[PDB]
Amino acid sequence: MQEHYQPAAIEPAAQKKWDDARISNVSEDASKPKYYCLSMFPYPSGKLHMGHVRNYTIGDVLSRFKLLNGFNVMQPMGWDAFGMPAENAAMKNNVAPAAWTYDNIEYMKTQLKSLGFAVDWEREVATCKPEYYRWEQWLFTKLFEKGIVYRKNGTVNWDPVDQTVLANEQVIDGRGWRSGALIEKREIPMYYFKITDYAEELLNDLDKLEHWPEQVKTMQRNWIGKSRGMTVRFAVSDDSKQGLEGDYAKFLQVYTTRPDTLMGATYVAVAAEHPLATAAAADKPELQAFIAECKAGSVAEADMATMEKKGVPTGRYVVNPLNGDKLEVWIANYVLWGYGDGAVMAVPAHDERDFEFAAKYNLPKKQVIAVGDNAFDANRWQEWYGDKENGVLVNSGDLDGLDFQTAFDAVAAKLQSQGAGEPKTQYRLRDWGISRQRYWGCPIPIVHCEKCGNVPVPADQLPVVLPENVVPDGMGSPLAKMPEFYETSCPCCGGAAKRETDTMDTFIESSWYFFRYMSPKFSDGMVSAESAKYWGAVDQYIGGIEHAILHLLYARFFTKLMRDEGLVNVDEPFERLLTQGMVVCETYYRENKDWINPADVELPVSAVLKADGLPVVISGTEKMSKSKNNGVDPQELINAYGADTARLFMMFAAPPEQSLEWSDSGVEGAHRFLRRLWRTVYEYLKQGGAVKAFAGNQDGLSKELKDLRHKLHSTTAKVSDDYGRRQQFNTAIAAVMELLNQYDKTDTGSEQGRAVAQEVLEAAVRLLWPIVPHICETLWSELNGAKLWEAGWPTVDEAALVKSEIEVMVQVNGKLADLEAAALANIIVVPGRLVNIVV
Ligand SMILES: CC(C)C[C@H](N)C(=O)NS(=O)(=O)OC[C@H]1OC[C@@H](CCCn2cc(CNCc3ccccc3)nn2)[C@H](O)[C@@H]1O
Ligand SMILES: [Mg+2]
Ligand SMILES: [Zn+2]
Repeated sequence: MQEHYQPAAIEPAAQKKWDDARISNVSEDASKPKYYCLSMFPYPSGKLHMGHVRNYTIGDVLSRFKLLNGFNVMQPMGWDAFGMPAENAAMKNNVAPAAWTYDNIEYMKTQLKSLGFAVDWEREVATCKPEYYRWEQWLFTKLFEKGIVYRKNGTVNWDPVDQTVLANEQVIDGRGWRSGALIEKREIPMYYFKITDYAEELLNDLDKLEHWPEQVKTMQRNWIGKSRGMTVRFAVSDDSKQGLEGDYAKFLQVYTTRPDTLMGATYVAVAAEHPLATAAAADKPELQAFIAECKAGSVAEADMATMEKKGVPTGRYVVNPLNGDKLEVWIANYVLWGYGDGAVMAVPAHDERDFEFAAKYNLPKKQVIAVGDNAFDANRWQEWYGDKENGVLVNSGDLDGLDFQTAFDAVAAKLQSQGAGEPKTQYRLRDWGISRQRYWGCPIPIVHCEKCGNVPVPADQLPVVLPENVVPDGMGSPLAKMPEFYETSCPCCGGAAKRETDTMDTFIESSWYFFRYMSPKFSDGMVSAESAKYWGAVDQYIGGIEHAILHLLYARFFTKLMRDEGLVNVDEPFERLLTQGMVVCETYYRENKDWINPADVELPVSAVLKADGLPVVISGTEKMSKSKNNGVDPQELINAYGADTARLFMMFAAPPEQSLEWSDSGVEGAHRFLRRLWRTVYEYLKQGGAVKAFAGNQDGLSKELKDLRHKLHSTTAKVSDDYGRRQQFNTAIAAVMELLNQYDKTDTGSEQGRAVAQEVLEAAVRLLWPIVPHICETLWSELNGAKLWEAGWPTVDEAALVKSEIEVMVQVNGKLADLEAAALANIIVVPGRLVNIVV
C-alpha cells in the first residue's frame, strides 16, 4: 500500500474496476428489487460547470447507497441537445450546430467518467438524434389526429431587424434585446398541446406526491390556478348601448371568485379589446390612446403583478342585478382579453388590487364583509379585508349574517332565478404552444397540402430527419430557406406539398426522456412494454429549482398522455423529488468594469491577478455565471485535487437544498480529510496488518472498546438515516469524522482492540463509499479481500447500543461515590450491588 494518498493513481484503476465488473450496467432482472435514481440530464453546452458536479454527485451518493443495500439501481445519463445555444455558437463560429453539439457531448462524457459516477452508459441518449425524436414526432401525429394537438393562429413578438420571434422575457420597453428595434405583434398559425383538458387531473394527482417538497406542489397549483367562482351578467344601461351589437348591447358578463361581495361592487373593468371599450372609445381620443397602449404591451406572468395598474373611465354604465346600483365601466390594463370574459368586477373593500386601484382614482369602497369586531379603515388596507373563512356579510340587505359558502349558494340562487348568472369553474392554465421558429430542433411532422390541408406524416415515413449540414446565418429560420427540405409530396394524394418549417419546443424532449432510458434502443415504440412494466416510474429525481414549474408539469402531462396511449402504467413519473440549491462565488474585476475569473486571481488583505501583481477589486458574491465571470471550472478542480476531493467538498459544504458557496479553504479541508482517511488505514495496517472484524457478544470488552463500538453503530444508524430519510449528506460526513476522532483517542493495541479497529475501518470506508468511492474502494481492498458491493451496507448491531445497567439494592438503617449519589436521589457501600444508608 502506498504511503501517501495519490488521487491520479487510484481513481482510474477504481473506475476500470467498476466498469470491468459492470456494476452500473443493469438490466430488467426480476430477481432483485429495482431502484430508478435519475438526475436532470444536461445541455451539451461545451463543458461541465459546478452546478452539474453538485447535481450528479448528489444523484451518485443516493445511487451508490441503494446499490450497497442490494437494489437493482439504474442511474442513466443523456444529453438535452436541442436548443438555441448550438444555434448561437453556430452563428459565431461558422460551424453546424450538430457538429458543435456532438463535440461537446464526447467531451462532457469524458468529464463525467472522470468523476466516477456509477451510471449506465449503455442507456445513453442524445435528444438530437433521429433515433430519439422520431417517437415524439410519432406521439405528435397520434395526438394530432385525436385533437389533443391542434393548430390555430397565435400572436407572437416579431423583430423586423433580427428576423426572429422573441418571448415577452426578451422584450424591453417594447424592443428587442439584441436588435433594439420596436417589436411587431403578428398572428401566425402555431401548434398547441391542449393541456387544459388535463388541468383537473394534473391538479388533483399532486396530492399523491407525498414525497414532494410542498412548495413545489404549491407552485404547480398556483400555476394551474383552478378557481370555483361565479359568472355574473350586468345589464347595460339604456343610456350606454350606442355602438354595441348582439349580447354586448344586452349585458356585460364578468367572472368573479368572490360573489359573496357582489353587493360591494362599485365599478367594473373591461379589457382593451372588449367591445364596450371599442364602442366607448369611438369618439374619445384619450381612450383610443389607452387601448393602443395596452395592445402594445408585453407583460409576462413572471412580473404581471409588478405592473403598474392603471385605467380610464368610459362613460358607459351597467346595472348590478342584486341591488340596482348603476356602476361605471372602466378600461383597465390588468384585464386580459382571453381570460374569462375579458371583463371583471371590482370590490375595493375586499380585494387588495381593487383597493389600490380605487385609492388611485378616488373610487368608492363599500364594505360588505365583516370579520368580528375589527374596525374598517377605508383609507388603509388590512389583511382581514380579503378573509373568506371567518367573515359574515354586512350592508348586503337580506344576505347579512351568512358566511362565505352559504352566501355563495345564496347569490347563485338569485342569479340563476332571474337568468343573470351561474357558477363556473376556470383555470389560469393556458394551452401549451410548441411551435418554434428556429432550426436546431425537432421538426414538426406535418405536411401542408393545398388539397388535403394540414396532414400528419405517416408512421412509416417517420422520422422527418432534421438536416445537420446547416450553418444558420440569422436572417430567419434556415428551414424556411431550404427548398430541398420543405418541398415534398403530400402523403395523402401524392401532389406537390410543403413541410412544416417550424420545430418543436425543446421542453418536449425533456418531457419523456425518463421513459426512453428504460429501452433506449427499442425501435417499435417510445418505450418497450416489458421495460416500462419493470422499472415503473422514477424513484428519486434530482434537479434544480428553476424547473419546478414548467418542466415538471410538462413531464407529468406527457406521462398521462403516454399512459392513456397504453405505453406506460404509471400516473406520475417522479415519486421523490430533491431540489438542489445554486452554487455562488465571489466576483473580481478591474475597472477602466472588466470582470476576472477567480481561477486566475490570487489573494485576507486584498487580491491580485495571478498572471502578475496588479491588484483586483473584490466585489459581491453571486451565482456562478458568465455575466460577472465568477464561474469556477470544475475541470481545474479535478486536475488539482482529484474527483473524490471535489465530490466530498460539495456534499459537505452545505446541505443539498441550501446554496453552496465556493471556498478555496473548504476544498483544501476536504482534500486534507482524504489524506487523514488514507493515513489512518495505512498506520493501522503498518502496525500488524488486517485482522477479522469484531462480531458477536461484546461482553468481555474493555469499557473503552465498548464505547467505540457504541459510537460506531450509532454512526452507522445516523449515516443510514441521513442517506435514506433526511438526504442531508453534510451531517453524515460529520458523523463519520466524529467516529474517527474517538478512534484516534482509543487504545486499539490489544488483540481485541485490533478487532474493534478493523470493524471501525471496514464500516467507515463503506459509509463514505457513496460520497468518495475511489479512495474507499482502494482502502477497502487493503482491509478486506471480498467485494465491497457484495459486503453490503454496514448493519447496525443494536447490542452495542444497549449500555450496561448499574443495578443494586438500597438499605436504610439495616432493612431494605457514583452509586451513593444515585441511591441518595431515590453509610459505606459494598463494592458491587449493595448500598447501606446509616441514618
Ligand atoms: C430536465 C431538463 C429540463 C434539464 C435541462 N437539460 C437543464 O436544465 N440542463 S442544464 O445543463 O442546465 O443543467 C442540468 C442540471 O444541472 C444542475 C442544475 C443547474 C443549476 C444551476 N444552473 C447552472 C446553469 C447554467 N446552464 C443553463 C444553460 C446552459 C446553456 C444555455 C442556456 C442555459 N443554470 N442553472 C440543473 O437544474 C439541472 O439539475
Ligand atoms: Mg401513494
Ligand atoms: Zn394532398
